Amino acid sequence: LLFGYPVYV
Amino acid sequence: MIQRTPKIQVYSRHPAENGKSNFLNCYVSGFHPSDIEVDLLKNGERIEKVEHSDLSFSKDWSFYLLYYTEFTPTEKDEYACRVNHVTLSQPKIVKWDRDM
Amino acid sequence: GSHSMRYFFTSVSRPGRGEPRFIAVGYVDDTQFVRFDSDAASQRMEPRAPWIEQEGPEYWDGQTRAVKAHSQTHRVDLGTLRGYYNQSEAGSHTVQRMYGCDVGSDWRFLRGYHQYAYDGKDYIALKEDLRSWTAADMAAQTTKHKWEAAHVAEQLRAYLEGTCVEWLRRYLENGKETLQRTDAPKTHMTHHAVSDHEATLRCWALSFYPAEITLTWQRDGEDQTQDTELVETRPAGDGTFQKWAAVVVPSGQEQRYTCHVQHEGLPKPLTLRWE
Repeated sequence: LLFGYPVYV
Repeated sequence: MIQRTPKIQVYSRHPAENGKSNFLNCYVSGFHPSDIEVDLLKNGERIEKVEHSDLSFSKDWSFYLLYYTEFTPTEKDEYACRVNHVTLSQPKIVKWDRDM
Repeated sequence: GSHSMRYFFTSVSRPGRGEPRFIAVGYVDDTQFVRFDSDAASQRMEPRAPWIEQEGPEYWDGQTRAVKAHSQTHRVDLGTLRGYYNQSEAGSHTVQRMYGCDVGSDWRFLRGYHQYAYDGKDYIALKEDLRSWTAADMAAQTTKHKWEAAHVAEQLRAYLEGTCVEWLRRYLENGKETLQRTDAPKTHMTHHAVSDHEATLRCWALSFYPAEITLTWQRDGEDQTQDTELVETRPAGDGTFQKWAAVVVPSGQEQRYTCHVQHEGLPKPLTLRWE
Protein backbone atom coordinates (compact mmCIF):
# COMPACT_ATOMS: atom_id res chain seq x y z
CA LEU A 1 0.00 0.00 0.00
CA LEU A 2 1.44 3.32 -0.96
CA PHE A 3 2.60 6.08 1.44
CA GLY A 4 -0.35 8.47 1.71
CA TYR A 5 1.25 11.85 2.24
CA PRO A 6 2.77 14.33 -0.24
CA VAL A 7 6.54 14.84 -0.24
CA TYR A 8 8.17 17.60 -2.32
CA VAL A 9 11.93 18.04 -2.88
CA MET B 1 24.90 14.02 -17.07
CA ILE B 2 25.17 10.32 -16.14
CA GLN B 3 24.86 7.96 -19.12
CA ARG B 4 25.13 4.18 -18.74
CA THR B 5 25.16 1.71 -21.69
CA PRO B 6 22.53 -1.05 -21.78
CA LYS B 7 23.71 -4.62 -21.28
CA ILE B 8 21.79 -6.85 -23.70
CA GLN B 9 20.80 -10.52 -23.49
CA VAL B 10 18.67 -12.26 -26.09
CA TYR B 11 17.17 -15.63 -25.23
CA SER B 12 14.05 -17.72 -24.97
CA ARG B 13 11.72 -18.31 -22.06
CA HIS B 14 11.92 -22.08 -22.43
CA PRO B 15 14.79 -24.21 -23.89
CA ALA B 16 14.27 -23.81 -27.63
CA GLU B 17 12.71 -26.74 -29.48
CA ASN B 18 11.70 -26.56 -33.14
CA GLY B 19 7.93 -26.57 -33.62
CA LYS B 20 7.18 -25.69 -29.96
CA SER B 21 5.73 -22.37 -28.92
CA ASN B 22 7.95 -20.16 -26.83
CA PHE B 23 8.75 -16.55 -26.14
CA LEU B 24 11.74 -14.73 -27.51
CA ASN B 25 13.14 -12.23 -24.91
CA CYS B 26 15.44 -9.23 -25.13
CA TYR B 27 16.55 -8.14 -21.72
CA VAL B 28 18.12 -4.68 -21.47
CA SER B 29 19.59 -3.57 -18.15
CA GLY B 30 21.98 -1.22 -16.43
CA PHE B 31 21.15 1.77 -18.61
CA HIS B 32 20.59 5.48 -17.99
CA PRO B 33 18.66 7.60 -19.10
CA SER B 34 15.51 5.50 -19.64
CA ASP B 35 14.71 6.30 -23.26
CA ILE B 36 15.81 3.30 -25.22
CA GLU B 37 14.77 1.83 -28.51
CA VAL B 38 14.39 -2.04 -28.59
CA ASP B 39 13.32 -4.11 -31.56
CA LEU B 40 13.07 -7.87 -32.03
CA LEU B 41 14.18 -9.08 -35.51
CA LYS B 42 13.15 -12.22 -37.41
CA ASN B 43 15.55 -12.80 -40.34
CA GLY B 44 16.52 -9.17 -40.30
CA GLU B 45 13.07 -7.62 -40.11
CA ARG B 46 11.30 -5.88 -37.28
CA ILE B 47 8.76 -8.09 -35.51
CA GLU B 48 5.54 -6.07 -35.08
CA LYS B 49 3.81 -7.54 -32.04
CA VAL B 50 6.41 -7.00 -29.29
CA GLU B 51 5.57 -6.18 -25.66
CA HIS B 52 7.64 -4.91 -22.77
CA SER B 53 7.79 -5.04 -19.01
CA ASP B 54 6.99 -1.93 -16.89
CA LEU B 55 10.03 0.30 -16.45
CA SER B 56 11.81 -0.39 -13.18
CA PHE B 57 15.36 0.08 -11.91
CA SER B 58 18.09 -1.53 -9.79
CA LYS B 59 19.75 -0.45 -6.47
CA ASP B 60 22.19 1.83 -8.37
CA TRP B 61 19.26 3.56 -10.18
CA SER B 62 19.92 2.05 -13.57
CA PHE B 63 16.89 0.86 -15.57
CA TYR B 64 15.96 -2.57 -16.91
CA LEU B 65 13.29 -3.73 -19.26
CA LEU B 66 12.25 -7.06 -20.82
CA TYR B 67 11.00 -7.00 -24.38
CA TYR B 68 9.28 -10.15 -25.51
CA THR B 69 7.21 -11.84 -28.20
CA GLU B 70 5.54 -15.26 -28.71
CA PHE B 71 7.39 -17.34 -31.35
CA THR B 72 7.89 -20.87 -32.52
CA PRO B 73 11.54 -21.55 -33.36
CA THR B 74 12.45 -23.50 -36.48
CA GLU B 75 15.80 -24.88 -37.71
CA LYS B 76 16.27 -22.01 -40.20
CA ASP B 77 14.75 -18.77 -38.82
CA GLU B 78 17.23 -16.38 -37.30
CA TYR B 79 16.33 -14.00 -34.44
CA ALA B 80 18.07 -10.98 -32.93
CA CYS B 81 17.57 -7.95 -30.75
CA ARG B 82 18.50 -4.45 -32.01
CA VAL B 83 18.98 -1.69 -29.40
CA ASN B 84 19.62 2.00 -29.70
CA HIS B 85 20.34 4.31 -26.78
CA VAL B 86 22.28 7.63 -26.27
CA THR B 87 25.42 5.66 -25.30
CA LEU B 88 25.51 3.66 -28.60
CA SER B 89 26.64 5.37 -31.89
CA GLN B 90 24.66 3.08 -34.04
CA PRO B 91 22.12 0.36 -33.16
CA LYS B 92 23.72 -2.65 -31.41
CA ILE B 93 22.42 -5.98 -32.80
CA VAL B 94 22.73 -9.10 -30.61
CA LYS B 95 21.83 -12.41 -32.39
CA TRP B 96 19.87 -15.14 -30.65
CA ASP B 97 22.09 -18.13 -30.07
CA ARG B 98 19.93 -21.02 -28.87
CA ASP B 99 22.94 -21.74 -26.45
CA MET B 100 23.11 -18.33 -24.54
CA GLY C 1 12.47 -16.51 5.19
CA SER C 2 13.05 -12.77 4.87
CA HIS C 3 10.82 -10.53 2.65
CA SER C 4 10.56 -7.05 1.20
CA MET C 5 8.13 -4.66 -0.42
CA ARG C 6 9.31 -1.81 -2.59
CA TYR C 7 7.78 0.86 -4.74
CA PHE C 8 9.79 2.41 -7.65
CA PHE C 9 8.79 5.64 -9.42
CA THR C 10 10.35 7.26 -12.52
CA SER C 11 9.36 10.65 -13.81
CA VAL C 12 10.94 12.00 -16.99
CA SER C 13 10.43 15.56 -18.31
CA ARG C 14 9.62 15.93 -21.93
CA PRO C 15 10.05 19.64 -22.79
CA GLY C 16 7.69 20.66 -25.64
CA ARG C 17 5.98 17.26 -25.76
CA GLY C 18 3.62 17.65 -22.75
CA GLU C 19 3.54 16.49 -19.07
CA PRO C 20 6.35 14.31 -17.66
CA ARG C 21 6.24 10.54 -18.39
CA PHE C 22 5.45 8.91 -14.99
CA ILE C 23 5.72 5.16 -14.23
CA ALA C 24 5.23 3.56 -10.84
CA VAL C 25 5.76 -0.13 -10.03
CA GLY C 26 5.40 -2.08 -6.80
CA TYR C 27 7.15 -5.35 -5.92
CA VAL C 28 6.99 -7.90 -3.09
CA ASP C 29 10.37 -9.66 -3.06
CA ASP C 30 11.01 -10.34 -6.76
CA THR C 31 7.40 -10.33 -7.85
CA GLN C 32 5.81 -7.19 -9.46
CA PHE C 33 2.24 -6.66 -8.31
CA VAL C 34 1.07 -3.20 -9.34
CA ARG C 35 1.73 -0.62 -12.04
CA PHE C 36 0.74 2.85 -13.11
CA ASP C 37 1.74 4.45 -16.38
CA SER C 38 0.72 8.05 -17.12
CA ASP C 39 0.72 7.34 -20.87
CA ALA C 40 -1.68 4.42 -20.66
CA ALA C 41 -5.34 4.81 -21.46
CA SER C 42 -6.79 3.56 -18.14
CA GLN C 43 -5.26 6.12 -15.78
CA ARG C 44 -5.60 3.57 -12.96
CA MET C 45 -3.27 1.61 -10.78
CA GLU C 46 -3.34 -1.85 -12.36
CA PRO C 47 -2.71 -5.39 -11.03
CA ARG C 48 0.33 -7.30 -12.25
CA ALA C 49 0.16 -10.44 -10.02
CA PRO C 50 -2.95 -12.63 -9.71
CA TRP C 51 -3.15 -12.55 -5.92
CA ILE C 52 -3.73 -8.76 -5.84
CA GLU C 53 -6.61 -8.94 -8.41
CA GLN C 54 -9.05 -9.85 -5.67
CA GLU C 55 -8.38 -6.78 -3.50
CA GLY C 56 -11.55 -4.94 -4.61
CA PRO C 57 -12.59 -1.40 -5.64
CA GLU C 58 -11.71 0.36 -2.39
CA TYR C 59 -8.14 -0.80 -2.89
CA TRP C 60 -7.90 0.12 -6.57
CA ASP C 61 -9.67 3.46 -6.27
CA GLY C 62 -7.46 4.47 -3.26
CA GLN C 63 -4.23 3.22 -4.80
CA THR C 64 -5.18 5.06 -8.04
CA ARG C 65 -5.71 8.29 -6.06
CA ALA C 66 -2.38 7.85 -4.13
CA VAL C 67 -0.33 7.05 -7.22
CA LYS C 68 -1.72 10.03 -9.08
CA ALA C 69 -0.74 12.19 -6.06
CA HIS C 70 2.79 10.78 -6.41
CA SER C 71 2.76 11.68 -10.14
CA GLN C 72 1.88 15.23 -9.38
CA THR C 73 4.54 15.67 -6.72
CA HIS C 74 7.18 14.47 -9.19
CA ARG C 75 5.80 16.84 -11.80
CA VAL C 76 6.43 19.72 -9.37
CA ASP C 77 9.83 18.15 -8.40
CA LEU C 78 11.17 18.30 -11.96
CA GLY C 79 10.53 22.05 -11.97
CA THR C 80 12.04 22.42 -8.47
CA LEU C 81 15.27 20.48 -9.34
CA ARG C 82 15.73 22.39 -12.62
CA GLY C 83 15.68 25.58 -10.52
CA TYR C 84 18.08 24.15 -7.92
CA TYR C 85 20.63 23.07 -10.57
CA ASN C 86 20.11 26.21 -12.77
CA GLN C 87 19.23 24.01 -15.71
CA SER C 88 17.59 25.05 -19.01
CA GLU C 89 13.94 24.41 -19.92
CA ALA C 90 15.04 22.53 -23.06
CA GLY C 91 16.60 19.37 -21.65
CA SER C 92 14.92 16.18 -20.44
CA HIS C 93 15.71 15.18 -16.89
CA THR C 94 14.90 12.16 -14.64
CA VAL C 95 13.73 11.88 -11.05
CA GLN C 96 13.61 8.50 -9.48
CA ARG C 97 12.18 7.57 -6.12
CA MET C 98 12.18 4.28 -4.15
CA TYR C 99 10.64 3.44 -0.86
CA GLY C 100 9.71 0.38 1.14
CA CYS C 101 10.40 -2.06 3.89
CA ASP C 102 12.13 -5.34 4.76
CA VAL C 103 10.95 -7.86 7.35
CA GLY C 104 13.21 -10.63 8.72
CA SER C 105 12.49 -14.27 9.00
CA ASP C 106 10.25 -13.57 12.03
CA TRP C 107 8.20 -11.28 9.75
CA ARG C 108 9.06 -8.32 12.07
CA PHE C 109 10.18 -4.95 10.75
CA LEU C 110 13.91 -5.03 9.93
CA ARG C 111 14.79 -2.03 7.68
CA GLY C 112 13.05 0.79 5.91
CA TYR C 113 14.03 3.00 2.93
CA HIS C 114 13.06 6.18 1.17
CA GLN C 115 15.43 7.65 -1.40
CA TYR C 116 15.63 9.86 -4.50
CA ALA C 117 18.00 10.19 -7.41
CA TYR C 118 18.20 13.00 -9.96
CA ASP C 119 19.49 12.22 -13.45
CA GLY C 120 20.92 8.85 -12.34
CA LYS C 121 22.72 9.95 -9.18
CA ASP C 122 21.91 9.85 -5.42
CA TYR C 123 20.06 13.02 -4.50
CA ILE C 124 18.65 12.32 -0.99
CA ALA C 125 18.13 9.17 1.13
CA LEU C 126 16.59 8.46 4.49
CA LYS C 127 19.19 6.97 6.80
CA GLU C 128 18.79 3.60 8.47
CA ASP C 129 17.75 5.19 11.79
CA LEU C 130 14.79 6.60 9.88
CA ARG C 131 15.51 9.89 11.62
CA SER C 132 18.13 11.60 9.46
CA TRP C 133 18.93 12.31 5.79
CA THR C 134 21.94 11.78 3.59
CA ALA C 135 22.36 14.52 1.03
CA ALA C 136 25.52 14.79 -1.15
CA ASP C 137 24.88 17.81 -3.41
CA MET C 138 24.74 21.42 -2.33
CA ALA C 139 21.36 21.57 -4.07
CA ALA C 140 20.23 18.61 -2.12
CA GLN C 141 20.81 20.41 1.22
CA THR C 142 17.92 22.70 0.51
CA THR C 143 15.72 19.59 0.31
CA LYS C 144 17.26 18.14 3.48
CA HIS C 145 16.62 21.33 5.45
CA LYS C 146 13.04 21.62 4.09
CA TRP C 147 12.42 18.01 5.11
CA GLU C 148 13.99 18.37 8.57
CA ALA C 149 11.74 21.39 9.21
CA ALA C 150 8.59 19.67 7.93
CA HIS C 151 9.38 16.46 9.91
CA VAL C 152 9.13 14.28 6.86
CA ALA C 153 11.26 11.54 8.44
CA GLU C 154 8.81 11.12 11.37
CA GLN C 155 5.92 10.59 8.95
CA LEU C 156 7.96 8.19 6.90
CA ARG C 157 9.06 6.32 10.05
CA ALA C 158 5.40 5.63 11.07
CA TYR C 159 4.56 4.36 7.56
CA LEU C 160 7.65 2.13 7.10
CA GLU C 161 7.39 0.61 10.58
CA GLY C 162 3.58 0.24 10.62
CA THR C 163 1.49 0.35 7.41
CA CYS C 164 4.26 -0.77 5.09
CA VAL C 165 5.07 -4.02 6.95
CA GLU C 166 1.40 -4.70 7.81
CA TRP C 167 0.46 -4.59 4.16
CA LEU C 168 3.56 -6.66 3.23
CA ARG C 169 2.30 -9.29 5.62
CA ARG C 170 -1.20 -9.16 4.17
CA TYR C 171 0.22 -9.63 0.67
CA LEU C 172 2.45 -12.50 1.84
CA GLU C 173 -0.61 -14.24 3.30
CA ASN C 174 -2.90 -13.50 0.31
CA GLY C 175 -0.31 -14.49 -2.28
CA LYS C 176 1.18 -17.37 -0.31
CA GLU C 177 1.15 -19.71 -3.38
CA THR C 178 3.22 -17.10 -5.37
CA LEU C 179 5.22 -15.25 -2.71
CA GLN C 180 5.98 -17.92 -0.16
CA ARG C 181 7.04 -20.48 -2.87
CA THR C 182 10.53 -21.31 -4.07
CA ASP C 183 11.22 -22.70 -7.54
CA ALA C 184 14.48 -24.67 -7.49
CA PRO C 185 16.85 -24.15 -10.37
CA LYS C 186 16.62 -26.72 -13.06
CA THR C 187 20.21 -27.20 -14.15
CA HIS C 188 22.33 -28.40 -17.10
CA MET C 189 25.64 -27.94 -18.85
CA THR C 190 26.59 -27.38 -22.44
CA HIS C 191 29.99 -28.01 -24.03
CA HIS C 192 31.16 -26.21 -27.15
CA ALA C 193 34.52 -26.31 -28.90
CA VAL C 194 36.39 -23.02 -29.37
CA SER C 195 39.27 -24.79 -31.16
CA ASP C 196 41.14 -28.12 -30.91
CA HIS C 197 42.79 -27.34 -27.60
CA GLU C 198 40.04 -25.86 -25.41
CA ALA C 199 36.25 -25.76 -24.95
CA THR C 200 33.60 -23.69 -23.17
CA LEU C 201 31.70 -25.44 -20.38
CA ARG C 202 28.57 -23.43 -19.47
CA CYS C 203 26.53 -24.25 -16.34
CA TRP C 204 22.86 -23.19 -16.58
CA ALA C 205 20.22 -22.50 -13.90
CA LEU C 206 16.69 -22.10 -15.20
CA SER C 207 13.17 -21.52 -13.81
CA PHE C 208 14.18 -20.51 -10.36
CA TYR C 209 12.49 -18.14 -7.92
CA PRO C 210 13.52 -15.98 -6.16
CA ALA C 211 16.31 -14.36 -8.10
CA GLU C 212 19.09 -14.59 -5.55
CA ILE C 213 21.45 -17.38 -6.64
CA THR C 214 25.12 -18.36 -6.52
CA LEU C 215 26.58 -20.12 -9.47
CA THR C 216 30.37 -20.78 -9.39
CA TRP C 217 33.04 -23.00 -11.01
CA GLN C 218 35.92 -24.69 -9.29
CA ARG C 219 39.01 -26.43 -10.75
CA ASP C 220 40.29 -29.19 -8.44
CA GLY C 221 38.12 -27.48 -5.79
CA GLU C 222 39.79 -24.10 -6.23
CA ASP C 223 37.54 -21.21 -7.03
CA GLN C 224 37.79 -19.95 -10.60
CA THR C 225 36.51 -16.45 -10.04
CA GLN C 226 38.80 -14.53 -12.38
CA ASP C 227 38.34 -17.04 -15.12
CA THR C 228 34.56 -17.46 -15.03
CA GLU C 229 32.22 -15.59 -17.28
CA LEU C 230 29.10 -14.84 -15.30
CA VAL C 231 26.04 -13.14 -16.79
CA GLU C 232 23.46 -11.03 -14.98
CA THR C 233 20.43 -12.97 -13.58
CA ARG C 234 17.60 -12.36 -16.11
CA PRO C 235 13.81 -12.86 -16.16
CA ALA C 236 12.25 -15.69 -18.14
CA GLY C 237 9.06 -13.66 -18.49
CA ASP C 238 6.90 -16.05 -16.40
CA GLY C 239 7.97 -14.93 -12.94
CA THR C 240 11.07 -17.13 -12.90
CA PHE C 241 14.74 -16.33 -13.42
CA GLN C 242 17.75 -17.65 -15.45
CA LYS C 243 21.52 -17.41 -15.07
CA TRP C 244 24.59 -19.07 -16.47
CA ALA C 245 28.36 -19.35 -15.75
CA ALA C 246 31.07 -20.56 -18.15
CA VAL C 247 34.81 -21.52 -17.96
CA VAL C 248 37.30 -22.39 -20.69
CA VAL C 249 38.45 -25.94 -20.20
CA PRO C 250 41.61 -27.01 -22.00
CA SER C 251 41.69 -30.50 -23.52
CA GLY C 252 41.24 -33.51 -21.28
CA GLN C 253 40.43 -31.44 -18.30
CA GLU C 254 36.62 -31.54 -18.02
CA GLN C 255 36.88 -33.85 -14.96
CA ARG C 256 38.77 -31.13 -12.97
CA TYR C 257 35.92 -28.69 -13.12
CA THR C 258 32.79 -28.59 -10.95
CA CYS C 259 29.93 -26.15 -11.14
CA HIS C 260 28.45 -25.23 -7.68
CA VAL C 261 24.82 -24.03 -7.39
CA GLN C 262 23.35 -22.43 -4.20
CA HIS C 263 19.73 -21.49 -4.05
CA GLU C 264 16.94 -21.39 -1.45
CA GLY C 265 14.89 -23.89 -3.53
CA LEU C 266 17.54 -26.62 -3.34
CA PRO C 267 17.45 -29.17 -0.48
CA LYS C 268 21.26 -29.07 -0.61
CA PRO C 269 23.72 -27.10 -2.84
CA LEU C 270 24.51 -28.89 -6.14
CA THR C 271 27.93 -29.97 -7.45
CA LEU C 272 27.76 -30.65 -11.18
CA ARG C 273 30.49 -32.15 -13.38
CA TRP C 274 30.65 -32.86 -17.11
CA GLU C 275 31.07 -36.63 -17.23
